[PDB]
Amino acid sequence: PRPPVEEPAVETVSPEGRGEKRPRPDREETLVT
Amino acid sequence: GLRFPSKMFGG
Amino acid sequence: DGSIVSSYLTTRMPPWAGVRQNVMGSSIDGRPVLPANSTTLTYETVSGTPL
Amino acid sequence: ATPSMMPQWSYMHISGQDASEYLSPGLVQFARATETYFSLNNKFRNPTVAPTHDVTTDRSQRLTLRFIPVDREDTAYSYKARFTLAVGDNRVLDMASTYFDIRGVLDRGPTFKPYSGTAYNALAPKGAPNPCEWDEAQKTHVFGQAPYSGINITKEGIQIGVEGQTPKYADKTFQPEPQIGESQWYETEINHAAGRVLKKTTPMKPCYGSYAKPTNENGGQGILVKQLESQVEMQFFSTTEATNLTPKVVLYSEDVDIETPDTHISYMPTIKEGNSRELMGQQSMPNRPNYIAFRDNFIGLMYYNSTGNMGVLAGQASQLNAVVDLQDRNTELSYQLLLDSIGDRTRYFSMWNQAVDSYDPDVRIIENHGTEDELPNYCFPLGGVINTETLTKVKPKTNGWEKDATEFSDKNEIRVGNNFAMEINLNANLWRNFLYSNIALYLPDKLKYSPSNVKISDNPNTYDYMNKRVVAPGLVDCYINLGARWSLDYMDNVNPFNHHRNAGLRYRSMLLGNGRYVPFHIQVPQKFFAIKNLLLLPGSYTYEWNFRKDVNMVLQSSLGNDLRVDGASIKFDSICLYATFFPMAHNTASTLEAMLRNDTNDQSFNDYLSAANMLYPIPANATNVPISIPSRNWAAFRGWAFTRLKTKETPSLGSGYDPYYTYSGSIPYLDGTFYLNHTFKKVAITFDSSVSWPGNDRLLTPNEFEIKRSVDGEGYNVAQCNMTKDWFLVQMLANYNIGYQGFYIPESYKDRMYSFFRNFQPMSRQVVDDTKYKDYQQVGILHQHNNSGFVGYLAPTMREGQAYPANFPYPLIGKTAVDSITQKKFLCDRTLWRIPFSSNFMSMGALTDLGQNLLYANSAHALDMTFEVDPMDEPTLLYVLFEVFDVVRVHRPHRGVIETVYLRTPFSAGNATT
Repeated sequence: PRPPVEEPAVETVSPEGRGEKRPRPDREETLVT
Repeated sequence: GLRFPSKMFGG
Repeated sequence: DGSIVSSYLTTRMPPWAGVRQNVMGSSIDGRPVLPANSTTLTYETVSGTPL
Repeated sequence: ATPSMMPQWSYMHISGQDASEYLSPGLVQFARATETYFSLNNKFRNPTVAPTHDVTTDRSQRLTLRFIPVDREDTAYSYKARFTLAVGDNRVLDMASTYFDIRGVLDRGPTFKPYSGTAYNALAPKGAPNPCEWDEAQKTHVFGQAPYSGINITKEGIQIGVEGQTPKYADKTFQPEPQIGESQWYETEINHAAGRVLKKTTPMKPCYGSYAKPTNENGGQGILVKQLESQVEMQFFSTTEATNLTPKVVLYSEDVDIETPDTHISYMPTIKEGNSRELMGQQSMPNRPNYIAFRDNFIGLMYYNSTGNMGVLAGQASQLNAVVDLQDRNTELSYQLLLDSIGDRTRYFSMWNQAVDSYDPDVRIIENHGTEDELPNYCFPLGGVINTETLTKVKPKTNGWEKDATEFSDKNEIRVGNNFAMEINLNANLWRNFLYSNIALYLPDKLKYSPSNVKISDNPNTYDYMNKRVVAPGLVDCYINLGARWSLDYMDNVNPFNHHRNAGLRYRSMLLGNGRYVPFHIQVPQKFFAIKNLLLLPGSYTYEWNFRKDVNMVLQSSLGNDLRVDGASIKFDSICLYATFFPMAHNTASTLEAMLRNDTNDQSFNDYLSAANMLYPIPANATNVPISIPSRNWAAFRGWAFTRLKTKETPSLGSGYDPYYTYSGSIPYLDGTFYLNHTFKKVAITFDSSVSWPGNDRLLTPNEFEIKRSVDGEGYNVAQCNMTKDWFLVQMLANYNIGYQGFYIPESYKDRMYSFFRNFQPMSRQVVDDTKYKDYQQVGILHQHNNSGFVGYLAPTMREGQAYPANFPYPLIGKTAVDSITQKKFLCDRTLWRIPFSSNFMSMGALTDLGQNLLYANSAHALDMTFEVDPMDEPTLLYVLFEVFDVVRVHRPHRGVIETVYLRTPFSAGNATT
């Protein structure tokens, strides 16, 4: 519903959940948003 | 990373 | 047969309908209900008269 | 086995630390560095542990509750059910888990047909008659068939076999069976045939679509008459030149209760009643498929936005209603657009009847590729050949030839040359069946004409009218716009969702069943946004609601016929309110109760549409539409969104029953199936009677929003269509923030179903030019003879005519291509023309910068919007969304107290006058 966000107030977009090249499938490791 | 919980059937 | 009935371990009776016996039942107004072994009790069937 | 299982749950990592915590700190530091090229992530077990205490209670408590109506009421036009929504102590209820379990019996009427084609003798030809008898000037003629082959014929009937030595004759009630005949292909001699023939009192119908009910256990149909015995007479026939006499054919005459329950006659040859020879030429056509079902997400059951039928949620102590509904709110469309944004709208959820109205994209926009018919497709006789001749074996002499009649017979059926065959174009016939069933039958009624010698209904909103209006197949035939991806100009202003390929209504009709008489069992969600996601704190609340019984509102047909005339009826047996409680612990749910009763923890909601809804009427063939908002504080104004509707298709809500609303199709006002977006030319927005908006020389034509053009001299169109460059910039910036840094395909999560770019379909074709082409002749549909002798003229009936070179259409390709002109248009369904009230037409927040501007916040401005639309020969509406902040804040200070404050800006529903 909302992209991930850091809070340094200011409101900063967090880079977590983004797609990457991985040697192992990314769903069994992380949540991909 | 290493904090991601392990895949199990139904939990 | 010659064997003893019942030589197996008897599990007690479940307290809901369709398990106790397999006799043809009856509806609340007297309509015939088929037994629980019947294929027609694998779905539900509903009756309704229109307006 | 161990009383404390923790030392070996922590050893095997069933309950313990994450791999960042139990591993050595060098290995965790190693695995983070090499994570993109050598994954050590799945090599280590990470436990997840559910919380034990203070989450779930240990007391006897139900998940789902059942709420009997305290006070139910059955009006002839509506239904009302009043409940007690008693939330006990230390319990919380999200009102999303609440729904009404409605039981009852739905009658779909005689005009419901859930399938194309027919049920009975579909493989029969449409002109093929039943074995029938009639009278001519009186002698009784017989046209029948005798497929059975018995042993012997006496006066007791045909001998089907023996029982020892006694001849066991046919039981005349069901034997000989009309399904049993010869099994071999070669026409051997039958000396003692028999069949079944309908009597002259039985009305003559074509075989295609004929049904009679079986009147015995063995399936032999025939009218039983009381004396209760079947009158089946036997009719013995012999050779014409034979008249001792031995009968050859026995036809068992009978009266059946014949009927055509799902077809109609496409060609009546004679206006006279009674059986005749000319009624063997009557040809049967299947009725149009009509899918009658509840609407998507149960639109039309519940009285939303009718304040005369407004529902109640109030505590039993106060009984002061916390639901303040409005007539210029659209709670149905606010729920249709909400489900698009937060979910996959293409999927089907049968419990809320969530099956979105979706036309077929081949039917709306005809993408006519022609047919792949390079090879001829032949049919062949049963044994491969039928016209073999008789020959005689001949052996040579020792030039010379002589008869060889010792080993070979003198009669040998040998074919000389190629076998007999007949050619059918299959891919053209599959494509011509496609375009007629889906497009030509759905043409406007001004194109169709009345059938000859067929009694048709006078009410045009009746299915008996819509079924029997015969349409020429040459209007939409297999050559329409060949190689042009072009929706028809006739079919643009026709609702694409009133169609039998509407896969939602196709799903919602079969979800109830296939029969006319449907006892239903439905779960209807709650859509009113203040009580749609509300978490009720403990207390005793009454919860009263009004349900519709209007079959033009609660039901949706795929033709839009009047279901009050067409016999559809709904009856509500009982309604139960269900409510699933979370089994929260009684100290956790007492803390959550106590936190949510503070005046700072008030649950505040927003309608997803968040708009004021004003339907401005447009007269028939009226091009200019002036509206006027008189004077208002325009603070917190978000924008506009508009779409032309039809007054026939849009009911006037607020009225509990509209007796002049003779339509039961897709209502675009309620479900979001907007389809008249392409009929807008320009919009002129002028604030305060002097200042044109946006002003500022913003657009290439700065005084107005040119949506499309006919005259394009200066070259301002996008997308190879006639939509302008100013308007395509606005519509890509309103929906996607795209247009100042290049136009590109937006991402799939912003491009939802009811959005602009998902549905914007630009089109172009070439037609003939009557001004440049020298040999142009205007040939109407009466005189267009393509497929001349292989196609029925102006009818779906049997073929007539001769093979002959066509005259229609003119060739647009080849060396003899005519002088052709390009017609451009676009179709953009399902969407609203958003014009955001923002200084750069972009969405930088829900509260825009001009809504916060001190010009519009500290002053009152008039609004004079001037719409210019395409003319339509039908009274149409204009549905402008004045986008507001339709916000509720809900306070529950004590047990059973439910206080709400509603406020929307600018278009508030309360001022000092009230």
